[PDB]
Amino acid sequence: ASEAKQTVHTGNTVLLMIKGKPVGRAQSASGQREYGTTGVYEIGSIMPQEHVYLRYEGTITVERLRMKKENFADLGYASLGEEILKKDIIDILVVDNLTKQVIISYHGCSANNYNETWQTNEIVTEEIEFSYLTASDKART
Amino acid sequence: ASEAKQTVHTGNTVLLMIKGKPVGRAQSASGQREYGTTGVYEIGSIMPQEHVYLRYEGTITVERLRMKKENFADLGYASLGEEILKKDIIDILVVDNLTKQVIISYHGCSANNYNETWQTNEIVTEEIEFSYLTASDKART
Amino acid sequence: ASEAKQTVHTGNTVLLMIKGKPVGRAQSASGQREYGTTGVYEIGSIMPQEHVYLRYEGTITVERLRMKKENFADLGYASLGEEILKKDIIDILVVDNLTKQVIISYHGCSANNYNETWQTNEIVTEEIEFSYLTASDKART
Amino acid sequence: NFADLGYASLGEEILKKDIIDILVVDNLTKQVIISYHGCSANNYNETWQTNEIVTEEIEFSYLTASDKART
Amino acid sequence: ASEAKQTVHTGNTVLLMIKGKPVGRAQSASGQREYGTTGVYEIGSIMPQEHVYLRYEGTITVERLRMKKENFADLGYASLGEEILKKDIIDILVVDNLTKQVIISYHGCSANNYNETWQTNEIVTEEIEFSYLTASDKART
Amino acid sequence: ASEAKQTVHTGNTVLLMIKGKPVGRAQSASGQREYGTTGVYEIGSIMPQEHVYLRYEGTITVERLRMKKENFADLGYASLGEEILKKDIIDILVVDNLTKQVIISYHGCSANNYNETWQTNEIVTEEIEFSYLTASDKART
Amino acid sequence: AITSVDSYLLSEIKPRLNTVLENCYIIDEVLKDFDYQTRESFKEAFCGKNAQHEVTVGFNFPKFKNNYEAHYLIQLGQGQETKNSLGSIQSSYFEATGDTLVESSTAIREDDKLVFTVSKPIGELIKVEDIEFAKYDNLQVEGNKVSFKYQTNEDYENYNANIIFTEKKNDSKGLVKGFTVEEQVTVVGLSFNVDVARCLDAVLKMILISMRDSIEEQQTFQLQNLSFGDIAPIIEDGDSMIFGRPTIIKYTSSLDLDYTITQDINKLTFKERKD
Amino acid sequence: AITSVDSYLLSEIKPRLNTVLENCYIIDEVLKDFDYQTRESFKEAFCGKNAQHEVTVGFNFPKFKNNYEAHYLIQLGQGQETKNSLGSIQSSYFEATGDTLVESSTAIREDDKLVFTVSKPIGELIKVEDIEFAKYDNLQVEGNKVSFKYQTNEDYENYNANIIFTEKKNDSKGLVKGFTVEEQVTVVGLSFNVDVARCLDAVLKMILISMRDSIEEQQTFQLQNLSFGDIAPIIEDGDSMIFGRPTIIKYTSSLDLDYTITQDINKLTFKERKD
Amino acid sequence: AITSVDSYLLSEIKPRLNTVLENCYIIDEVLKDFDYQTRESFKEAFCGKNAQHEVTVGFNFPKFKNNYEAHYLIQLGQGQETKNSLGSIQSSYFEATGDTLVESSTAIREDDKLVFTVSKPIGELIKVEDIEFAKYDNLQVEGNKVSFKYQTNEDYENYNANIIFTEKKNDSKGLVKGFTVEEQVTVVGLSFNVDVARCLDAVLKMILISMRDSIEEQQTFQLQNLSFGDIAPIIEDGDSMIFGRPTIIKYTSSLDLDYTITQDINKLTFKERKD
Amino acid sequence: RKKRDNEIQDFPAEDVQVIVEGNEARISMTVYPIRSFKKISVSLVYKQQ
Repeated sequence: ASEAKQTVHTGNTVLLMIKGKPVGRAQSASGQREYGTTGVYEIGSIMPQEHVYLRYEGTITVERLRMKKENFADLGYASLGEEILKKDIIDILVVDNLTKQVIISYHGCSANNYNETWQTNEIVTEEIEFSYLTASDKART
Repeated sequence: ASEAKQTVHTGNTVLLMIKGKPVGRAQSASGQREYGTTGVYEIGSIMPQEHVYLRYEGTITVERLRMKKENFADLGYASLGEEILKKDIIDILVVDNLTKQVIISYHGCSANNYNETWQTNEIVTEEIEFSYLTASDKART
Repeated sequence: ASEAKQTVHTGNTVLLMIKGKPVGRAQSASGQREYGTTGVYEIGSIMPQEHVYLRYEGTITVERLRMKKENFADLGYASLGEEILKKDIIDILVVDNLTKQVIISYHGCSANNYNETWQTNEIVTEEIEFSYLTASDKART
Repeated sequence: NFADLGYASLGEEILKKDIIDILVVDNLTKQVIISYHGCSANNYNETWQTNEIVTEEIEFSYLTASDKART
Repeated sequence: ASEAKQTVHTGNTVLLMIKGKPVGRAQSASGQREYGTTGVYEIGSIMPQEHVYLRYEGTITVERLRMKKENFADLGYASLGEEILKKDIIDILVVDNLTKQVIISYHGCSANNYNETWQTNEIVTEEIEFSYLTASDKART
Repeated sequence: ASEAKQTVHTGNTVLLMIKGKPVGRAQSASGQREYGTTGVYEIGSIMPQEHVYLRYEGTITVERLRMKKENFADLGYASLGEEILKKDIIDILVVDNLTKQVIISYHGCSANNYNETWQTNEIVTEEIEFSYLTASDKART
Repeated sequence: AITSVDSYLLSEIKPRLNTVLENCYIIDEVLKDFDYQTRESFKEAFCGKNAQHEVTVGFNFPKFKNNYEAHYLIQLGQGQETKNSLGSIQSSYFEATGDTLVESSTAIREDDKLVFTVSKPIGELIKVEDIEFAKYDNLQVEGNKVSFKYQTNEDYENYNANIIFTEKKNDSKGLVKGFTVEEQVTVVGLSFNVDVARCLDAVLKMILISMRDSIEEQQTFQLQNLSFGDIAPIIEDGDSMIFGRPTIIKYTSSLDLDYTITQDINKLTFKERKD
Repeated sequence: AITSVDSYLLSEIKPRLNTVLENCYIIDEVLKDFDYQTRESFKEAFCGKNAQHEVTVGFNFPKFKNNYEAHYLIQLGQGQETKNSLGSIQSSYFEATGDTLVESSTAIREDDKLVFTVSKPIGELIKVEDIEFAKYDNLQVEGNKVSFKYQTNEDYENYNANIIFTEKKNDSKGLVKGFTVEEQVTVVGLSFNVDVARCLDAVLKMILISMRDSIEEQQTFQLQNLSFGDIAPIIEDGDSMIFGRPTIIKYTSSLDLDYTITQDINKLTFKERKD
Repeated sequence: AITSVDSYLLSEIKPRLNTVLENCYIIDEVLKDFDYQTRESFKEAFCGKNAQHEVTVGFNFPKFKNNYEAHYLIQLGQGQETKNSLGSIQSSYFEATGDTLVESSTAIREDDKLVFTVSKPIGELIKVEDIEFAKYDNLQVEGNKVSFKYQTNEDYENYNANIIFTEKKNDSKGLVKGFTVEEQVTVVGLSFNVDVARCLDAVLKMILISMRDSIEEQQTFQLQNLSFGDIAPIIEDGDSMIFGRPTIIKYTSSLDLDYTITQDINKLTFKERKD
Repeated sequence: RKKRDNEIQDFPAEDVQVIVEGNEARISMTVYPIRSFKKISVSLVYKQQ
C-alpha cells in the first residue's frame, strides 16, 4: 500500500540536473537564503513596531565524488583560472525521480569557491558553492 | 569486469609529483579557490541584479610523513630561513597512476607556512601550505 | 558574471595607459572635477534665481607599487629635480581591457604632488598627483 | 553613464547643458515622493581600483525643491 | 617569489644609508614633494590655458627604534640644543640590498622636527623630519 | 632577549626621575621639538638655495595615574592656583634602569597645560604638559 | 496503514523475477562478471521460457518441502523506531485517500474538452505524463475522469498517456497519527550447489535495484541498506549440505492511522457585551 | 554489472602466482627477510619451471580433496553498503559500453593518416601510450581503428604502441543506477608444515600489491584493507594438524545497472497563444 | 621486502639472551626489585657461563618436546593495515639497495687520501662515527671503500672507526610500492614453578628495551606497544601444572615491493610547426 | 609565464604536440609573432565656418 498523503522526499527520490545532464555520484547539497529582516524601534517602545525585508542573499553548495570523466572542471561548469571570466550563468534543477517534475530550481547560478580534497584512505571528493540570483518553485502539477 | 563509465579516483589511483620526482609517503592534499563573487544591489531591488568576479585566491596543502631522506627541507622545496629568498617557484602535479596522464596541475606554487609535529606515540608528520598563481587541467586525452 | 555580459565596469575590465604603454602594478586612480558653480542672489528674494559656472579645476590621482624597473622616475613620466621644467604635458587614457576601446581620457596632465613611502614589511608604494587642462570622453561613439 | 547620457559633462560642453529635474518615486505606483527643480552640477568625482567596482559620484546644486502631487 | 625575480621592491629588498653607514632598526621612511603647480586663467574662458611651476618643497620623514647606542643624538646626525647651528647638511641614500645599487638620493637634508616617545610596554620610538634642497635618482643607468 | 644584550630601549629599561625622586605610576612621556626651519627662495630659480633655523620650540608631555599620595599637586611639582608664580623651573631626566646612567635631560621645564579625568570604572588619569628652555644629551660619554 | 514489508517483497519479487529469468539478454548483463562455465550452466537450467527447472520463493517454517535446488527464503527480522513528530502528527488531509495508482488512458473527444477516464475516482491528481496544463486549459477533475479544454489542443484527440492518481474514498477530512519505523528483513538463497547460490544472489541484487524505481518503494519504502553475510552450510545432516548467503534489507516507513474530525465550524456569530 | 569478487581473485591469482613461482630471482626478493633454511627448502620444492611439487587454489566446501601440502583457500565473506548517491545515480552515457581493455598495435601506412587497428570497436578512447595528439593531428576514431594524420609524423610509420580503449556495443544512451558496496573476502594458506604456510602467506602479500596496478583493480576494485589472523591448527583429527593463517581482504565497488532511455527529443515547435 | 617479525624476534633474542644470562652483574640490575630468595635461586640455576641448566626458545606446535623447566614460546598473532599512501608509493631510489649495515674499519694510508675498506659495495653512506667531513676533505665513495683527503688530517693514519652504510646491488632505479602494517605477536614464558616465570618475564622486558636501540628496530620495526596477561595455568593434565604469563608485542612496519623503471629519457628534440 | 611577463602577446594552448619513443621525445608547438606598427595614411578636408 502507498498513501501519498504522508510521503516525504529522500535521497532515492531526487535527481540533481544541470543543462539536462544528471550529475553523477552527487552526494549532498544545501541551500541558504537570507532576507535580512530588520526591526524598527521607536523612542517610546522597547518592542519592534514592525519588521522589513532589506536584502536577499542566497547560496547553494554541492558535494560530489570526482569521477574520472565529466568532473565539474571537465564539464566546463567550474573553472580553474581566467577561463572563469568566459563562463556564463547556469541553472541548477532538483527534479523528482518518480514524475520528473520539478521541486526547486535556482536561476542565474554563479560559482563562489571551489574545493577538492585528495586523501589516501577515502574516495576523492570535491565541493562547489554557488551564488544565485533567484530561486523558483514553479512548474508544479 | 570493468566499465570505465562509472569509475572514480581514489588514493590508489593518484600520484603526487614535483619536478618529476614522486614525493614519498604523502598522505593528503587539499585545494581551495576563491573567485570573490559579489553582487550588485540597486536602490529599487532587494535582489542582486548580477554577480561579478573580482579576486582569485588559491591555496593547496600537503600532508606528509617525514622520511629520513628526501624530506621537504632536504629536497630544497621548503625552507627554514633566509634560504627561502633564493627558492624559485615550482609546479605541483597530480598525475594518474594508471595512464600517467595529468588530472590537475598547479603553476607558480609558492610556500606560505610550514608545520612539523614531533610526537611520542605516532609517526612524525609535516604539513606545507602553498599559494599558487594559476591552476590548469590541460593535457587531457 | 561573464566577461562580456556584465553591465558594470569591474576593476579587472579596466586598463590604464600612458604614452602607448600600460602602467604596470597600478593600484588606484581617482579623478575629481569642480566647475566652480555659484548661485545668483538678489534683494527681491532669498531663493537663488540662477546658477553659473566660474572656474574649471581638474585633478587626477594615481598610486603604484614601485617596480625595480619602469617607474615614473625611471620612465621620465615624473621628475624629482629641476628636470621637471624640461618635461612636457602628458595624456592619460583609461581603457576597456577586452577591446582596447577608450572609456575616458585626460589631456594636458601636469604634475602637482609626488609621494613615496618605504616600510619594514609592506610593499613600496608610489603615489603621484596630476593636474590637467581638460578631460574628454569621445571616440566611444 | 552620465557622461554617455549627457546628464553630466567633462569639458567645455557643460555650458551647453541646461538645467535638469530629478524625481524620487514610489516603486509600487510610480507616485512622486519629492522632486528637485533646476538641478545644476557642482562636483563630479570618479574612482578606479584593483578589485572594487568602479564608483561614479556627482554633486548637483538646485534652485528649489518641492513635494507636491502627493495630495 | 625569489629574491632576484620579484619585479616589486618589497621592504626587505631596500636598505637605507647615511654617511657611509646603515641605519639600524629603521621602521619607516616617507618622501613628499610639491612643485608649487598653479593654473593660468584669463577673461576669455574659464578653462585653464596652461600650468606652471612656482616653488619646490621637499621633505622626508624617518622613524627609528631608539637603540642604546648609535642613535641620531649619539651619532651626531641630529641635535637637541644649540649645537644644531654647528651641524652641516646631510645626504641620504635608499639602496638596493642585493647589489648596493642606488635607488634614490636626497641631497642637502636639514632637520625640521624631532619627536621622541616613551611608554610602559612599547618599544621606544624615535622620529625625525628632514627638509632637503634637491632629490635625484641617477647612477642607476 | 636578555636585560643587557638587547640593543633596543624597551619601556621597561627606562626610568623617569624628577628632582632626585622617581615618578611612580608613570604611563607615557613624549618630547617634541621644532627648530623653526625655513627655506630661502629668490627670483633666479624656484629651488631653495639654503635652509636656516629661526626659532626653537620644545615641549614634553607626561601622563600619570593619580596616586593617593605623592601626586604632582601634592609634591609641588605642579600647581593649580596662583601658587604657580611661586614655582621655579624644573629639570627632568630619563634614565637607564640598569645603571642609573642618563639617556636624555630636559632643562628649564615649566608648565603649560594640566589635565585631569575621573570616570566610573577607569583608573584616575593625570596628565601635564611642560615647556622647557633646552634639551641636552650629555654625560653618556 | 500498517505496512507488511514481508508481503511487499513477495508481491514485487514473484512477477519481476519470472520476467528476468524469461529472457536471456538481461541475464547476460547481470552475469557479465561471472565465468563462462557458471554463467551458461545457470542459463541452461533456469533461463528462458522453455526452462524445465524453476525457482521458488516462500516464507520460513513451512510444513511442506521447498525446492532446495533453488529457492528464495524470507524471514521478517527485527524492527525499531527511529524518528517521531510533534503530537505524532504526520499529515492532514481533506479527503479520505487510499493508494496511489498509475493508469494508462486515451483522450476522448467531448464538445468543449478532451477527457481521460480512469478505473476509479480520481481524488488527488499528481501528474499526467509530460503535460504542463496552462490556466487557459482549465484542467479539472470530475469523478473518475480528468478534463482539459479542447481549443489549441486539437491535434491530441487520440493522445495516449499515463496518469498518476490517488484512490478517493470519502470526503471525511481527518488527521494522520504515526511515526517512522526502521525495519530489517532477511533474504537468503538456497542450493546444494554453491555456484547456483552465487548466481542466485546476484540476480536478487539487480531486482532490488529495479525496485528502487517502483511506486511503492519511492512513496512508502525508502532508504535501502543492504548487508550480505558469508556463504555458510545451512544444513549438514543429509546426503549433501545446503549452501546459502543470507542478505539483510533495511527499510524506513511510517506506521500511520487515520483520525477523523467531525467538529466542522460553519457558523460564526458576534455579540457585543451588554455593558 | 554485479561484481563477483571471488571470481576476480581466482582469475588474477592463478596466472600471476604461476609466473612468480616460475623464476627464482623474484622469490629471493620476496623471501629476503626469511632465514636461509626455510627460504631454500621452499625454493627447492615449488620454485622453478622444473618443480615437481605445485601449489593449488580453490573454493571452500569442495567434494573432492585438495593438495593439503600447499593450497590457497577462498571463501566469500561478508558484504555491506557504505555510500549512496542521489536517485541512486552513478553516471550517464551516450553509448552502451562494456569493459575497458589494453591492446598493443603497430601503426599502418594509409595515404593521409597513420592508423592503429584493434580487436574490437573502439568506442571511447582513453589513452595511446605517450602521445599527446595536437589539433593539427586531427585524432579521430573509426570502427575498430584510431587514426591520426601523417604529415610531420613521417618517422612513425612503424610505431609500436599500447592502446587503452573501451568495448562499444550500442548507440543506445542510458543511465546508471547503483550504489557502493563494502565487501570482505577471506583467504588462507594451508599446510601440514608451518614454515611453508608462512612463506605461502608472504608470497600472497606481494601479488596483492601487484594487483594494485591492475586495470580491473584500479577501475573497479579500490581501497584495499588487509587483515591477518593468528596461525591456528585448522584440523586436529588426523595423523598431523593442518596450519594456516587466514587473511581478510576488503574492497569498494559499485553494483550498477543500465537503464535505457527512448524519449529522444528531436523536434521543437513554438505556437503563440490565440488571444 | 616482506618482514617476518617472528624470525626477527628469534634472531635478536637468541644471542642477546645468552649474553645477558652469561654475566651476573646485569642480572642483579634486572632483578633488583625481586626478593633475595627468588633472585639467587634463579641465578644459581641459569646465570653464569658455568650454568648447568639452560633456557630455550622455539615456535608453537613443535612435534618434539621443549624444556618446560624454562622456555620462551612465540606465536605469530594478528595483523592489520593502518596507514596507506597515495598510489601506495613509499619512496623512490636511483640505486637498488639492500640492508643497512654497521661495519668497523681502520684508515689506510694512500698518497692523496685516507680510505676505509668495507666488506661490500658502499652504495649510500649514512655516517662515519663522529666525523663531519668538510668540503675541502672532498669525501667520496668508490666501490667498497670511502675516501677523504689526507692534508690537515695527518694524525689520523691509524684512525679506528665504525661505518654505517647500505648494500648496493644494481644501478636500476625504481620505485617502492607498499603500505604500513600494524602487527601483533605473542610471547610467553613457561615453567612448572611460578617464581621462575616471573623472573623470566622480567628478563624479557629488559631485552625488549635494548632492542629499541637496534638498527633493525630503529629502521624497520617501530612503535613498540607491550601488553601483559595474567599468570595462568597453561596445563593441568599432568603431575603438575605449567604456569606462564603471556605478553603481546605490537609493531609498525612496511610491506614493500620494488618496481623497476626502464623508460629513461636521454634525448630531447624540438621541431617547429610547418605552418 | 612569458605572457604574464608580456614577452609574448598570444599563443594557441591546444596546438602543442608531444611524442615519446624510447629514449627520445619530439615536441612541436606554435606561437604567434608580435606585429609592429608600420603604415598610417591621413587625409584633410578644409571647409568654411
